[PDB]
Order: sequence, then C-alpha cells, then structure tokens
Amino acid sequence: KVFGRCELAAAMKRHGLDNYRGYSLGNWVCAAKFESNFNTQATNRNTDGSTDYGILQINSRWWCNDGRTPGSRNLCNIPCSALLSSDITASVNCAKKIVSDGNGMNAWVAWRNRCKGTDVQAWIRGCRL
Ligand SMILES: [Cl-]
Ligand SMILES: [Cl-]
Ligand SMILES: [Cl-]
Ligand code: NA
Repeated sequence: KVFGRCELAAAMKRHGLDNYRGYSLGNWVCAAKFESNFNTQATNRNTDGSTDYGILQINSRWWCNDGRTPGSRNLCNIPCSALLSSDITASVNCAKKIVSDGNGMNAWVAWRNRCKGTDVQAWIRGCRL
C-alpha cells in the first residue's frame, strides 16, 4: 500500500506513535517518507546481506526473521514479511521496541540525516488528526 501523508499520520496516531518516547508525529511521518516513500512494500538490501522492510525500513539484522540474515536476531518476534502488510500494526509495534532501545530515532539513519532538527510538524500540517 502507498499511504497518503495525512493518511499515514492518522494510522500512526491511532497506533500510539504520536509522542511515543517523546517523538512527535511529524518525526514518524518524516522518517517514513524518507525510508519508504510511504510504501508498505518497500524493501532494501544492506551491504551486510540483511534487508530493510516496510514503511519504516526495519532491519532483519536485529528485528525480524527472514531466514537469510546469518547471525541475526528477531527481537520483534515477527517474520519480516509482516512488515510489508497494508496494515501497519506490526511495523508500529516493532518501531516502538526499536526507538526504546537507547538511541531513540537515531536508529533510523535517514531520520537522523533528513528529519532530525528540521520542521517536522510540516509533515502533519493540514491533516485532520
Ligand atoms: Cl510533529
Ligand atoms: Cl536469519
Ligand atoms: Cl530520545
Ligand atoms: Na533476523
């Protein structure tokens, strides 16, 4: 599924991400924009042979099982395929674990490089929330 901007903001809010670990909704929308372009089916292979999945490009190195990332963990206890669903529940639940692990949203290098410090409220500007 390719979400609209305000559509995704709504679904994130309903799943409890707004202000989760102190990160306003716009942070989460900005990260999804630059990670996936709001496409739940987004995948990207990393140099180490792990893969990033879904709207928030969650990595098989630590967070999900894809059967093809040697030595990896599955800390969200899900198949990585679950992160590709039109329903964002698994991605949001796993993102909450990730952002709680010590580094906040810096886990998402794209958030650090393209969202952190910017006017992230622009990402939810105009949305009925
Ligand atoms: Cl915001
Ligand atoms: Cl594996
Ligand atoms: Cl933090
Ligand atoms: Na894994």
